[PDB]
Amino acid sequence: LYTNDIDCGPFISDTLKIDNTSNQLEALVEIYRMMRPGEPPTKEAAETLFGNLFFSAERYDLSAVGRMKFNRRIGRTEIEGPGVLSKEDIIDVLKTL
Repeated sequence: LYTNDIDCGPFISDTLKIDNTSNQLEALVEIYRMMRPGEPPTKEAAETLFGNLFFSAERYDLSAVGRMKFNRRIGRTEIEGPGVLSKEDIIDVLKTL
């Protein structure tokens, strides 16, 4: 366990100590339950909903301005980029936070 206390306070570690969500399927079902409540979740339905909300060129888009600003604010030499949120883009956002 490599960390620090005064700075680098592992808030992310504390967050990882909750929600009892081990399988990626567990995360997907929790997401489909929170976002689309009432209907009991199905693996295919939850996966499709998550993908559509996350990285679909339709139903989600950052303009060139949006992608450039995300790259600049998070820090990145690249100016242009894809219109959808990258898989590691969220990781960079948490890192910045």
